[PDB]
Amino acid sequence: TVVVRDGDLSSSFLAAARQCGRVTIDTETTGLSPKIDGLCTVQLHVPGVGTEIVRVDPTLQPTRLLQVLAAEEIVKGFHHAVFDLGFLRHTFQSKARSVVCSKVAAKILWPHDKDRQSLAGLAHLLLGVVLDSDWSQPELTKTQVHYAAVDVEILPPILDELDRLLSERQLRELAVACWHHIPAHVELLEHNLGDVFTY
Amino acid sequence: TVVVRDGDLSSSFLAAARQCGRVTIDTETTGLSPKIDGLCTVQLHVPGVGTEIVRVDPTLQPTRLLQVLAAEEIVKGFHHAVFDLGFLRHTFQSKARSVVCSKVAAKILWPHDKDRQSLAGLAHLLLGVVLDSDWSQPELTKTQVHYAAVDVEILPPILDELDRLLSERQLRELAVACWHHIPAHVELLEHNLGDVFTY
Repeated sequence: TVVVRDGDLSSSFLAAARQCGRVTIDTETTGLSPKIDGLCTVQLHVPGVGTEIVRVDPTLQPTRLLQVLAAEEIVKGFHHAVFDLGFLRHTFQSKARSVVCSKVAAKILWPHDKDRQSLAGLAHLLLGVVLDSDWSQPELTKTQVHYAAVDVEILPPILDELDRLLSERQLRELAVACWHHIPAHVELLEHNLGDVFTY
Repeated sequence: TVVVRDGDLSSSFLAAARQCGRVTIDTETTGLSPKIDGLCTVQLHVPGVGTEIVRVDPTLQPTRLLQVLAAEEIVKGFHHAVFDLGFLRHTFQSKARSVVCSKVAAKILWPHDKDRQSLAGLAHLLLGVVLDSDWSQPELTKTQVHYAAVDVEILPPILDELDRLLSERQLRELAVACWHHIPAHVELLEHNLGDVFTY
């Protein structure tokens, strides 16, 4: 159900992503600064199919992964899209389209509850699920591999639930607009442009 | 060339805006807080035609003005769109489409020069033009009327010039994306939702 891939998403998962129309994605990194630290792996999950851990190769562009990220017809769900896309933007010059983010959604629904805005907070509140280091190792251990996959496999039902809550509060159109802005926000951070919406 | 209108944009200026496809807009207010202070007037300029000062009437929705603001086919140019649209959003529940802003553009081009991001800074730098109180008075004076119109009439060439500069630096697509976000940002401020793009 989980396969570690070197350099790129597999052709089989590219086709599966295209058939699904929806995937979930996150990353493992050497630190918390998208423009400085290293991108080690990208996790991609296709609901009903499984998960790939893509090990980044500095000498190889992950062509099929970048196609998925750029595809308007495939929705990419994240639990911290600005963070992950910042790494993908800085590392591969990747400009994504059709991204959604559970953190953005949770910030619209519960702006004052930081703990609810994390994926562990959301999985606990909504699903009753309690979510439990050297990602550049020559070999990923079974413990590393199982952990690396947990977040992308729990994200689809969380996103489905947040969509319903947003819709019931008449805030889904605002979330859709905010999700649409994420790639431009990532671009603003890449260029050190700051908050262009103040006065 | 300038006409003070009570309650709403005139039918003649609605037609002229539709023919032009582009207008410039700003406001006069009782203070600097869009969700607290009063919206006194809305200025609208149609290039080549003239300017209307719309005096806001609390008992009258400015129907034609709101149609212009909502029209996808009419670009509305501002020199501080988030500020002005915040007033229009709070006062009339107006949700604009196809807005552009010289301040957003200047913040992308010159992020570190606050003086260049104001309309007076832009008019001076680009055009060599040097831009020179009770907006709720029973009557607007000729001095008030001429001042209220200056900013919207100088904005069209400034926006044209900023577009060229953005395009030459390959930053126009980013500005277009940021301008597209302005109404959603205004919505976020209306709901006290803050920065939904942090982590």
